[PDB]
Amino acid sequence: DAEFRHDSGYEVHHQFLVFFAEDVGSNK
Repeated sequence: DAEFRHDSGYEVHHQFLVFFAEDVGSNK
């Protein structure tokens, strides 16, 4: 219950998925 009880927003914790995101998408 309450699997967001911290208000983290997000956390990839992997510069591989994000690495893809940054390259493939113009997110940043």
